[PDB]
Amino acid sequence: AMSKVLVLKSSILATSSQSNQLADFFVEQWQAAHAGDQITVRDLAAQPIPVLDGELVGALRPSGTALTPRQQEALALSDELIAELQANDVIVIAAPMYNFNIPTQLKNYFDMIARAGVTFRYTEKGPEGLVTGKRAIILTSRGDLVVPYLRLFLGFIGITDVEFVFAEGIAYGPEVATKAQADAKTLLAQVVA
Amino acid sequence: AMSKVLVLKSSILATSSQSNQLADFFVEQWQAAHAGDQITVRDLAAQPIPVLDGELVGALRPSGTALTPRQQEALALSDELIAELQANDVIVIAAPMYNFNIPTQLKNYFDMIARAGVTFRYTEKGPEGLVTGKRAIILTSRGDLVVPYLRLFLGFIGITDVEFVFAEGIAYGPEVATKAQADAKTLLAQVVA
Ligand SMILES: Cc1cc2nc3c(=O)[nH]c(=O)nc-3n(C[C@H](O)[C@H](O)[C@H](O)COP(=O)(O)O)c2cc1C
Ligand SMILES: Cc1cc2nc3c(=O)[nH]c(=O)nc-3n(C[C@H](O)[C@H](O)[C@H](O)COP(=O)(O)O)c2cc1C
Ligand SMILES: Cc1cc2nc3c(=O)[nH]c(=O)nc-3n(C[C@H](O)[C@H](O)[C@H](O)COP(=O)(O)O)c2cc1C
Ligand SMILES: Cc1cc2nc3c(=O)[nH]c(=O)nc-3n(C[C@H](O)[C@H](O)[C@H](O)COP(=O)(O)O)c2cc1C
Repeated sequence: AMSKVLVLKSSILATSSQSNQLADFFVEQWQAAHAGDQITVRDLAAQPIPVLDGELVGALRPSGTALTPRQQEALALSDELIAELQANDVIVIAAPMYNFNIPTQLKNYFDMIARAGVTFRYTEKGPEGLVTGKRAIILTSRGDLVVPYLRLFLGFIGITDVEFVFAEGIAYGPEVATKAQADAKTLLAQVVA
Repeated sequence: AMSKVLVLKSSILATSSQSNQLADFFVEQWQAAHAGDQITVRDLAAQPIPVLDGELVGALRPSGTALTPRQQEALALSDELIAELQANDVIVIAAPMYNFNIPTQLKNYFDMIARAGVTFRYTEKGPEGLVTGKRAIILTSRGDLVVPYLRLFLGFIGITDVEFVFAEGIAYGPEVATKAQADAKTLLAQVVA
């Protein structure tokens, strides 16, 4: 019981995903280096988060009105995702670049967790994040506005320890066995240690 | 028949939307200044575009396989949206900032229109955009990584004439009648003329 680690997968390419392969290598390496740690994984493609629309945005703010079933479900989901984030110490986010942005799968997660009065709040001296004491490790790809955006968003909710890892080709495609794993060990050595 | 104008709305706040109010003022002003022009409007919240997932990404690339009904529907939708874009000369995009990104409503549109071999293609000298001869006017808000992202994405598909307008408070909220409209006339004067 040294750290609780939450891994967020967002790729839409399932098991052939480069970033999912990297996330799995990360998990293996973390387990080996930190035997007592509790790792959990949320796959945002396998269990999609709904799109923030007019109906759902109303569910996420204080109202006091009766809510539709889908509103109730979104509010409960948001609460669950936020509790999950707060319960973990290390947040590993697999965020491949899709059309110069993050995957929508991850964006929908962000739109559920960014809630005023819950994960940030306004004070007399500006906004402050309420998700404190976290370490975030971002597994991404490069070719880049996604990186400063991730730093800004995570910072806004209180996460300033944000560490980016760029898959410089590791686990790209067809590869003799053992090779991607070894290359990933080299890549992830810094963040795992 | 001087220009064909396509307006894309993406706000989730419906008629109370600042950016929808601005888009409507834009339409009124454009109509007045360019009586012969054909304007059409696509509201990406009122008619949502599906999320790009594993199933839909497969529908958008050449395969030659049988496709699921939702894949067929996404391919047809993508084709329709792309034909619409190509058929218009002036593309007006209302893109308010939501959690430091564009609305998902607009992002899903982008994920349907960004297709290799259709709206861009690779050549021996790098990628080139295939949506040529367009003028894009972006109606947005400021507090900013959304702006360079929009320029990059639109540029990638071939649109280099990209003009940003920042609603410096215009049509924010409760307002005596006629005022937002007058302020919008001042704001939009440059892009309309
Ligand atoms: C729909 C789609 C869009 C993509 N867009 C970009 C892009 O804009 N820039 C880029 O460098 N790579 C892009 N890629 C490649 C991925 O970012 C690359 O595979 C990444 O390292 C891992 O993606 P994956 O984990 O989903 O396989 C795209 C891939 C897909 C499927
Ligand atoms: C003995 C041997 C067996 C290989 N078997 C495979 C294979 O089964 N499938 C595959 O995709 N690549 C295979 N490769 C290719 C490697 O995965 C890789 O593409 C290449 O050897 C890496 O060379 P590099 O480190 O200089 O980039 C094999 C390579 C060697 C030397
Ligand atoms: C869910 C949501 C998230 C928002 N996030 C931001 C933000 O990150 N930065 C900002 O300046 N304004 C933000 N806004 C305010 C809108 O960008 C502002 O109202 C914009 O000018 C027009 O939005 P609208 O057309 O949807 O009303 C947000 C509004 C909503 C509803
Ligand atoms: C005669 C008069 C009537 C107004 N009626 C309304 C109103 O019905 N509803 C409203 O929200 N604001 C109303 N306002 C306020 C204006 O919309 C606006 O908030 C303010 O007058 C703008 O002042 P400014 O240009 O210095 O910012 C009214 C203002 C005046 C002078």
